[PDB]
Amino acid sequence: VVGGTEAQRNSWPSQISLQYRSGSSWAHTCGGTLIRQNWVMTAAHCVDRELTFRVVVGEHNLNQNNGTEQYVGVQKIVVHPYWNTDDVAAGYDIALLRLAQSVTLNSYVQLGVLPRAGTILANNSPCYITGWGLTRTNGQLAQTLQQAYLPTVDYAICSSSSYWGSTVKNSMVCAGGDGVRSGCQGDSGGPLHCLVNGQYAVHGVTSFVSRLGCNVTRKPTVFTRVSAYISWINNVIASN
Ligand SMILES: [Ca+2]
Repeated sequence: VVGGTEAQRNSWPSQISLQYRSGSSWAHTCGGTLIRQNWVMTAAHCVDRELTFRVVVGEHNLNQNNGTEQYVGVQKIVVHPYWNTDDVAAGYDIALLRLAQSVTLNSYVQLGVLPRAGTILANNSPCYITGWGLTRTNGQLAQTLQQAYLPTVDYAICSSSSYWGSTVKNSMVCAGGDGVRSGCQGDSGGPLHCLVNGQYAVHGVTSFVSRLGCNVTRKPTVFTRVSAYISWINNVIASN
């Protein structure tokens, strides 16, 4: 997250850290959202490579023991059938991970609230992006969970020539673009928390930013619109 601030520890309890094994150590690569005690929602491009993955819930500081963490392996990876790694702009950047074991829900680990199917947010709706991603374009990961206020930019505006153009589809959500705050590598797969009817619900899965950089004016961070995949998500978890 570029231009963010440290989140209160465990204040976004559904946020998870997706890590892969490199040699004898682990490395954070993406964010994700705990949607069931044994299911995590993340981006399809996060699990494109064939690596050994593990999920960490209740995490805050990636380099030290917070005394609230739970580590669990990934038993099954279900990528959306239409995902095309060579065309992130085509959408479908979403994947569900079945954990090897059910995590224990508590003060630091809770399920993320998903929007009702088809829900579209009005322009400039209040949302927050969270993650351990780069804090600057081509910079380095954050040690502690970061958050940044990132209001939405509706489809009409986001798909206009002044912004992303035809690169963005109606199956995506745009947020930010103020040139100061944005998501960045490492935030991918993470949530976009938006305030709806008094509660924060996960409306987006961090998907991509401009090749020019993370925080670029009029180039909002783009997210997979969760509400477009509710039926798919329910069908996977009910038959797996
Ligand atoms: Ca920690």
